[PDB]
Amino acid sequence: RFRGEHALRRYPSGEERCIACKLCEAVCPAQAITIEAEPRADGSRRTTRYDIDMTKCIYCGFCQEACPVDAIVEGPNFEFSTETHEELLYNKEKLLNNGDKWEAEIAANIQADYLYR
Amino acid sequence: ITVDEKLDITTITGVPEEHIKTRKARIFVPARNNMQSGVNNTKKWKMEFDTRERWENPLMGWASTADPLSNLVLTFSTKEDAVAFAEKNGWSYDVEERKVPKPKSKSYGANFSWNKRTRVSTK
Amino acid sequence: YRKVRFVGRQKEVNENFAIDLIAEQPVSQVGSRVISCDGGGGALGHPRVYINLDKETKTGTCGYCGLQFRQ
Amino acid sequence: SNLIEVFVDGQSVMVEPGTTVLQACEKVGMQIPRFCYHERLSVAGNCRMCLVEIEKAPKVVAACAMPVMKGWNILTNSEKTKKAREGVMEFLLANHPLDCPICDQGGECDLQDQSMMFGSDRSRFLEGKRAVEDKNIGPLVKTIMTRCIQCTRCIRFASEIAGVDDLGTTGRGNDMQVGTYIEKMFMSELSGNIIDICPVGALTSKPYAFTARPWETRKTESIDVMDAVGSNIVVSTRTGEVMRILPRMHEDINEEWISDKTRFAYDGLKRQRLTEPMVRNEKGLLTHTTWEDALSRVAGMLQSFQGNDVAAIAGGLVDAEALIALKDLLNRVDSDTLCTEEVFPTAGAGTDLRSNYLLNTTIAGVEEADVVLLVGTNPRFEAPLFNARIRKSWLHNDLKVALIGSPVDLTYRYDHLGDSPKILQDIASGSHPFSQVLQEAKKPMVILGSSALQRNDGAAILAAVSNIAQKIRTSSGVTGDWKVMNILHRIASQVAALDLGYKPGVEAIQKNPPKMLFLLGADGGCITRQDLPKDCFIVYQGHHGDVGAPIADVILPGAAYTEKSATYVNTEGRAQQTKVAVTPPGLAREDWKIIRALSEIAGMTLPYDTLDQVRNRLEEVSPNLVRYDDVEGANYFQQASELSKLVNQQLLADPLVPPQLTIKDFYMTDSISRASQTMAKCVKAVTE
Amino acid sequence: TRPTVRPRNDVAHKQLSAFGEYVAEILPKYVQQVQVSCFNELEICIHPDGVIPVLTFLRDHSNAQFKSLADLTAVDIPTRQNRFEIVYNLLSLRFNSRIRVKTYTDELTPIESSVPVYKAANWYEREIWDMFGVFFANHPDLRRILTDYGFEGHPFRKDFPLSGYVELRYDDEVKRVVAEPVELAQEFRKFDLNSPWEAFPAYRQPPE
Amino acid sequence: KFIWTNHKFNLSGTPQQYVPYSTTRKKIQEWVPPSTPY
Amino acid sequence: LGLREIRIHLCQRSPGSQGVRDFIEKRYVELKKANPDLPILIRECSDVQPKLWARYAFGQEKNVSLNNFSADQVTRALENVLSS
Amino acid sequence: TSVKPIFSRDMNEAKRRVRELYRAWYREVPNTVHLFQLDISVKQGRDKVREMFKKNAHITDPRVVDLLVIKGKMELEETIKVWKQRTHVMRFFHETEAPRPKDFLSKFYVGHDP
Ligand code: SF4
Ligand code: SF4
Ligand code: SF4
Ligand code: SF4
Ligand code: FES
Ligand SMILES: [Zn+2]
Repeated sequence: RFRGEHALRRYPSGEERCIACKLCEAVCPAQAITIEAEPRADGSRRTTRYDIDMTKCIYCGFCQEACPVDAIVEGPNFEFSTETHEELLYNKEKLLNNGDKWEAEIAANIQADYLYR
Repeated sequence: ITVDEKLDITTITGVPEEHIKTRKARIFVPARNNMQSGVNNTKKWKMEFDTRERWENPLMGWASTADPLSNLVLTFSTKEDAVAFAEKNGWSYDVEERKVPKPKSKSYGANFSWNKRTRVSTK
Repeated sequence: YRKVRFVGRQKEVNENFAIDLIAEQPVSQVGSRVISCDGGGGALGHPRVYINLDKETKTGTCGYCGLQFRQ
Repeated sequence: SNLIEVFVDGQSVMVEPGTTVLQACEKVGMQIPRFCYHERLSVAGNCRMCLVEIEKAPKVVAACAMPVMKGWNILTNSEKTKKAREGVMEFLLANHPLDCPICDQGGECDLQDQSMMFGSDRSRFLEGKRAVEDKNIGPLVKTIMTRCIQCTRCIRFASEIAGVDDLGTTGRGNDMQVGTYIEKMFMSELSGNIIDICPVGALTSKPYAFTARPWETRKTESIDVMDAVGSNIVVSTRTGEVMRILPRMHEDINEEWISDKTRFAYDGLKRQRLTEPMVRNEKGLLTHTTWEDALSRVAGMLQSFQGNDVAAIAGGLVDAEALIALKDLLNRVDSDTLCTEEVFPTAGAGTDLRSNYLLNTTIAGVEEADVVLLVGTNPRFEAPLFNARIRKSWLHNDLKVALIGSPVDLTYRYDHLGDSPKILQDIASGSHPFSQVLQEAKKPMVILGSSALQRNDGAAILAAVSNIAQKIRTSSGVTGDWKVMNILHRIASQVAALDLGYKPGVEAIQKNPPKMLFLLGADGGCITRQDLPKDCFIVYQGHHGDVGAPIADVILPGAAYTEKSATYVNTEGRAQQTKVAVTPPGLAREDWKIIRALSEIAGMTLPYDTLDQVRNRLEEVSPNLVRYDDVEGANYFQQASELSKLVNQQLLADPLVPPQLTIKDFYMTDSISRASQTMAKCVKAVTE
Repeated sequence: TRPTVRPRNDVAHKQLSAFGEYVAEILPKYVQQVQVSCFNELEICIHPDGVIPVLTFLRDHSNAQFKSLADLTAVDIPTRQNRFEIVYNLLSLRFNSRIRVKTYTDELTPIESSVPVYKAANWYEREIWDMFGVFFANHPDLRRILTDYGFEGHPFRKDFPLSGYVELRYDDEVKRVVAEPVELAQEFRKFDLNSPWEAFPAYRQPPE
Repeated sequence: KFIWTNHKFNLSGTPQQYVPYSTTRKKIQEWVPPSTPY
Repeated sequence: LGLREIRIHLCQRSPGSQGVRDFIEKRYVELKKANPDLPILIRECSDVQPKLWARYAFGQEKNVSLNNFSADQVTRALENVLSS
Repeated sequence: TSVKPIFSRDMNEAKRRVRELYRAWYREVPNTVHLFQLDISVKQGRDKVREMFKKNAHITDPRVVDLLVIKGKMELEETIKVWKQRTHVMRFFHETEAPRPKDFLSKFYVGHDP
């Protein structure tokens, strides 16, 4: 149940599991998340911009548990230590890359631990 | 004792910097976000300040700003103690009014007539 | 004007897109009236919603599910 | 006298013999949970969600629709009420989809702001949930009728005020839907106003649809200017951008309703916009410039010209504060020759005390009238909320309405009396029936519209109807005073402009050829360069670039209507100050402060700098521009009506035709209508 | 009512009712309202002239010792016609009981300080001066605690907006560490969470 | 599927350091003047 | 020029202004029968000191303050400016 | 006005109290100019003090003047001793901050109505 780097999962064959329902941004205590949706052309709604500061992130676990569609997950890798403040601001298309560098790591964790919560 | 009665208008200064004469406050009654129908949002006179520029922070798009007041709502109980706070700190203002609706005359059973015009269908 | 921040930084961007990766799904058929999709397996994925599949020309991917669903 | 002393919760209160339990319990400050009951509609009993346990009784009644007899004990909080509200509102939350991630009323919906406060705690169904299918109505209203608590509130709207009887109740039992059985589109004015009425997330907005949840917006009240009566809105900014706007429920105008054009036209604010000052370049070229080039450029020509060779026109949507800095700059140089875009004929009066130029019966007096006659106008597509007030006052008591000219579609049973200007001349005498019902009227009302008065025979029809307004008032007249003759408009900033002391109608510039003009009119093409003399310059000052900004010498930017604290005046002389929402983008500026920096770089420097000093300059000229929202009693036009008999112009031979189409003229009119592409996307769906 | 609902007792609800009955009976010069809290606590409203004596009555006695000052605090309240609210709190170590002393005040009207009665309220009174501006009279050492040397706002009151005016930075223009006007890189979004329908019927205000 | 090849790294300037940017359309879309002919 | 126009202010009540309320009855239709060039303005409510503005000579103000005249003093105090 | 004062009574003990502490600050300008090792001219430090006391002369009331005394009385603790490390004193002299226009036409080029 460890807390660490962020991620955005996606379904079997890809759908970008997020649906921009605006809850992971309303219970960040530190107001890190910054979502701006738009009706995407197919008709299903998605994000356009998604921004998580890694400095205002106080590492609750309040994004991890507010999500209905089970997308944004505090992933279990403390690998960090970049050299510029211009870098630790995350976009959308970092998190997916950072969330598809592993899902064999994350989906082994959540299947063990969803039975309690 | 030494109660030293007199009368002089209480005006305070020194605590803010220059925003005394630049900003006119605004006292209003909030009125019912109309997508719903609950009326607890009324019943408190508030005040709120002016809005100024919001540019773009040219690295992301965060609507960064100066104008350090920008987020202040106070909740006053009445008009009589509304204006009694804009003077004691000493800035200008402008006062709205409370609006309460028509009383009014509605009566189910008047929807069925013999010669009148109010007669509804499709129900 | 803006493009100078990635001079010699390789501009790391996404490679696969799910803007339209819906369409490679063999859109499911049932021959019924209303179907459940708690898609992605039980106790995970989006909550269960019942879609009407009677018209032109598909359910509508549940609003959540994304995957093209039909009869 | 005439009340019943009724005890709510063991506490006395005095109500009229014939109110409801709902209103009486709303007098001592309690809200029973409401679904099937809105104030401005009729009353039905088809959800059963107000259940008061009346004391000393076995049964439980609905507080929506029943009278209040001799003094009951209305016992709200008991142990039988709270077993009913909790039991009714487990029923409807069963057959219902599991949204609120994606349904767009996720902030306000009343299956959600009841069901924490009142109502149950958990669910027992545990499988089922029937699922009907959606359809389309128009490109305004996204319609998901899965959600549908079936409260029959949208259906009683259509049979009421917006008199298109189009929706219905189709089915029996659990199997029923709401929408239109055939595939007919439902579109009129006030058509998008149902998406406030709909108490759950079935009817929701199409252009706004998926942008932002409503706990983040910053509500700042404001007034909308696209129309005669003005409005009462509240804008909703997210990050410095307008997202959507609402009504604000002023009790005399916009009772709770807003116009459809005024709701879906915020897109024209931010699509096709000019941001910077631009230099001449000598060809058909026109290129941008830094702010300190084009200031003394035009201010050089002010010191050269003098007398009536410079003028200005202004007739659009600019306020009554950037129309003082124009008047004190062109008349300290003593060259007035300036008029509005709108044509209004003056015969004996018109700038002085105006005598009928404001709507003398207010909107709150419309519900008191008995015989309304109106001529020369199509009131449906100009000031629609005034039309809806007729629609209400035609119902709920008796009313008799006749119209002259051009058989059009009004939703209530009028009668087309005649179609010529000569009907006016004969009705000054006694003929062509109704003929004396105006004489037999107790509270008359004779409206001239501003569609017919723009014509070439305007000085005749002004004096003709004022004669029959004199004819009625000199008989008795009403009881009583009851001011009779009145007028409406279709341009917002005209009564604000004209009662500063301008002239009406572009005639003074239409005779002579002055050299330089300033255009704040402007997009209506009542002056082109062809009607002007040769390529001597005109300097343009606005915010949109539709027609007139390509044909210009130097253009200057301005802030539109959501960017500046302003003043506007509807058709009763109210004064409704709009407020700041967004600061204007780029190098655009406020309108009246570019005039002082035009003045101060030139010779004359005006004796006012801040906005409070501007409004004292207003209070000098007109003292009723700081008396906000008050209608004073001042008619003074018995002198004016005889003095307006001075001009003896006769009628013409043409039917009094309005410009408006079936609908299609309603959408694309002013300036913000034109650039807004949702008006461009809902106009081709009409024609097909 | 059920499980997961707090069980009350009528023992302490009767004793703390009966005890502080005669704290208004034997000093009716100062005490002007006493009310019993539903969770077995006592509040006692005291005119600000009785700041020292009703403490001094309590401070030593045979029937009410109250020898520990737990918490001195202060609340500001606009729309009261007298702004602030000074709230004392004490502890009967012999008796295991609590009582709170709620004395209203204003800005310019001083309060006689409780330095000589309790020496615990030396630091609890230099602090409140910094955070609101209440001038406690004849204080033996009044100074500047918990704030910087440049604040002039008394920031815990409702007129000081959340971020300050004096956002700080460094420059090499000489060597110094210098102030600036405040300059945020994000708006600090203000959400709206106050939902209608008046869910609490017991605490309901009078209708008017 | 949608898994990477072998691994990656968090390299401070490799020269690649990801240098974050904005991901929106521009907002107001200012109007352009008419053409060089009159 | 001079001149251009004038501005008759009044109040609806507080009856010290009652000279103009007879002046409109006596000399407006007789007044404005003469001078069919000058657009003299009438506005709403000063509520105290019912002044009378004049505006001419490159936009310069001349404000007499009739507080309470007769109906005949207001008849003759207008041609102070109307002649000039 | 039923409220006891702080120190003064009415307009005379107050307006001799404010003249008292001015003689403290006039004496304790040329001490801090070497006690902190700050290199300016000594007449700058005296100009700021005679600037500062004329700012508040619009008062028509006692115990408001007495409130400003307490702030003015307090600063001589920190300033006459060494509690401000060279930086809290130099904030009165806005050396870094750019000049404001304060005239109408220069505001109009830069800034949306400050
Ligand atoms: S993860 Fe959940 S809360 Fe976050 S944006 Fe997606 S749907 Fe909304
Ligand atoms: S860990 Fe907590 S603070 Fe950080 S982004 Fe998630 S919810 Fe926000
Ligand atoms: S649209 Fe839905 S919520 Fe509105 S009245 Fe019809 S069924 Fe009821
Ligand atoms: S309409 Fe009601 S039930 Fe449906 S999603 Fe919205 S709040 Fe939930
Ligand atoms: S609750 Fe609406 S019908 Fe009685
Ligand atoms: Zn699904």
